[PDB]
Amino acid sequence: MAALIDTGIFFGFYSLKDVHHMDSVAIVVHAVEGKWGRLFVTNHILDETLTLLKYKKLPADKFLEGFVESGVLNIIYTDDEVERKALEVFKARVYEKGFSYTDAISEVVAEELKLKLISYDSRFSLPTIGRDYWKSLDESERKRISAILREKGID
Amino acid sequence: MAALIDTGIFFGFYSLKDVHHMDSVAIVVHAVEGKWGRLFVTNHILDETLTLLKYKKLPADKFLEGFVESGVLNIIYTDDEVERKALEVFKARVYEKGFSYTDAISEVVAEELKLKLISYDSRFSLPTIGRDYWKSLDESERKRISAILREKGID
Repeated sequence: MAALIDTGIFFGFYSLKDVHHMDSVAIVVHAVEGKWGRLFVTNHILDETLTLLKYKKLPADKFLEGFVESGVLNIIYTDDEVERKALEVFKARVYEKGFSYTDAISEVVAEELKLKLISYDSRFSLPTIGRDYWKSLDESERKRISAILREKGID
Repeated sequence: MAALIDTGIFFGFYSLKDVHHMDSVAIVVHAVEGKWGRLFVTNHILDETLTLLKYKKLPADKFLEGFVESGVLNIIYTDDEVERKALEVFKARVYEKGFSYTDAISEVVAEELKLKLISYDSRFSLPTIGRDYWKSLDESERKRISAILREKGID
């Protein structure tokens, strides 16, 4: 039906030496091919991703053109009621390492809109898609995706 | 009338060894005393601040209680029209080091709502308040603020 895609997916896609790089290539190919239906980010994920890609000297410009300007991703602009709940979640987890306000927003939004959460972050309270994605595919599917990667020059 | 307070202000306040620490103490005291009127953050600044304080092992909890739950800060939840403009600003500055999507939002919001921008970030297109704030005060005002700092135990 619909998915919410976490920052780390996009980071893995552009960061060539990242441990999740092939995970991200495969997830991105499947996502744009429609595997999980309509694709969302929150405006918090959007901010985090743009800022991080730019900070890490990665193709923020290509992310913009390819994912955002293309309308490949739909953006959810979170209102005061979503953020009030996210703040409660954030406060509850304030002492837990590595749980951001972005993540708090992601949990509220994915739960309220019944979105599949695509993320490498193993700390979410909702099940996620992403970990060991590349290694879980058919060998034939790997070959197909690898061909797309090097031939069509995605990245 | 009203001010928009940037993340770096809050970071300087809690980071005791930060170069801007006394800058932030002084700005925070003046702000809560009403010098610039009503105080705002965007939900992007809110996210950035909460996440960063927590990441740096600083009192995210005390920030929440003291600034957010207290209603000392008002939060602006940015809509699709503000974000559409921020995206244009971000794209224009994509190759410029250190300009975030949060900053893009801050520029749009402060310009549209005629907010004073309180920030150490010397890269904004709007004038800002913050740089050399501590060194610019009367010696008597420094002493008053220092007394508040060590006596009332703010931080």
